[PDB]
Amino acid sequence: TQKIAFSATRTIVPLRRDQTIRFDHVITNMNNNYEPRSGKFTCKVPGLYYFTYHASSRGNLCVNLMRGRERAQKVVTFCDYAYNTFQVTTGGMVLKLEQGENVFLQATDKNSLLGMEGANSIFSGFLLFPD
Amino acid sequence: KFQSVFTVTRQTHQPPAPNSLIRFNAVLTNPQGDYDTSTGKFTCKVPGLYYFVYHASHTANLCVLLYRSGVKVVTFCGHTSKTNQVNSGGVLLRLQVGEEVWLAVNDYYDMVGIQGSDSVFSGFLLFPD
Amino acid sequence: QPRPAFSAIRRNPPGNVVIFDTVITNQEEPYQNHSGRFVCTVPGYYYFTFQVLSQWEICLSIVSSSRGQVRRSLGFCDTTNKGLFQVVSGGMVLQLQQGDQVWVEKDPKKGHIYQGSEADSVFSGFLIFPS
Ligand SMILES: CC(=O)N[C@@H]1[C@@H](O)[C@H](O)[C@@H](CO)O[C@H]1O
Ligand SMILES: OC[C@H]1O[C@@H](O)C[C@@H]1O
Ligand SMILES: [Ca+2]
Repeated sequence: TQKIAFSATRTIVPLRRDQTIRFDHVITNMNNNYEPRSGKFTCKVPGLYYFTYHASSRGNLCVNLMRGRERAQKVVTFCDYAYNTFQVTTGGMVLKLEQGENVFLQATDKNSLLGMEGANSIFSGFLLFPD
Repeated sequence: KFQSVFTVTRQTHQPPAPNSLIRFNAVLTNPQGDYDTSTGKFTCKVPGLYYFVYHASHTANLCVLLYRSGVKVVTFCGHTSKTNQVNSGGVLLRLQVGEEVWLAVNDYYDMVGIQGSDSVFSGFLLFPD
Repeated sequence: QPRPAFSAIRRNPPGNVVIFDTVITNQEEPYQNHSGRFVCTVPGYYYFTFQVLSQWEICLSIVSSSRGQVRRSLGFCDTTNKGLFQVVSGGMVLQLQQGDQVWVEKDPKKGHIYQGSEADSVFSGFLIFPS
């Protein structure tokens, strides 16, 4: 009965290229596999997971969705641009994960990311099937 | 009886009132009747962990707010002039029996999509407790 | 125990069906990377979603078939049309029978999808529960 699910928002400082994007405010964290201090989900139960985010922004934003166990690599990059305006963008991915593998979002030079009441950014994930 | 799933849609060319609950009047699927199209609210029958997500089309500014039992959980805003975009948002919530979930707009209330651009709200139980 | 779940992206894609040619995840192999079609084996309720990158005008729809007959549905568009990255997104639950197919279709008049290495477009789906 593996009940694994997290949702965390960001309330935080301008992000640097290659910096892990921390979502510091936990809404949900069943099984405690997301760590708000690091911004990383770490797989304890091998299986299939869905990851998803929604990011508020006031300019150009690209984010790398990362997977790995010490040296992570980008699976995909999502970009959504905005000229002198406010936007919300989204990305998602089904991933097979093994024990110890982390999943997280990583910043780029395109770093317009807002995290506030009234313009939230959220990172979520859940177990689909263990194995 | 023991599961929970819905996808509802807002089939109308007229936007919500400012600062009001968004009613999704049409049903794609809603087998347990957990979303009530007459009130615009989801009410939990089976307690446990739910995923909620929406994609809303708009041709002027739109903020969508998700509420749980009277408290604002998350807000996402998209600004546009004349042209059409999709505002999305979503969250995972562990709910007790009787808890209500709904979407609302603030002063940015536009949900007027162009032809072929619609608005949808989905939810489903992933882990019963 | 069935674990049908997939994500596929655009890299070297080959009509109005949007083919996501590069498989990231395809548990139980329900998704066909050569055609862009998901095939239902396990009847039940599924979630499908896409996040697709455009720079001009794009309108997409998740469409299905039953006994080979096409079932049209809602659409989702971004018509900003300014040459900058925009992510159009959409998703829905579908109740499917064995043999039903699901895919993403573009509007023949509004079908710009970014082609390149800078960022990604994705189509995902998973079983929520059988029957
Ligand atoms: C054999 C196989 O599964 N690999 C195929 C590859 O040959 C093909 O080029 C591509 C279509 O774009 O889809 C991959 O999954
Ligand atoms: O107030 C507008 C909304 O009410 C609902 O019944 C359907 C519509 O989208
Ligand atoms: Ca944008």
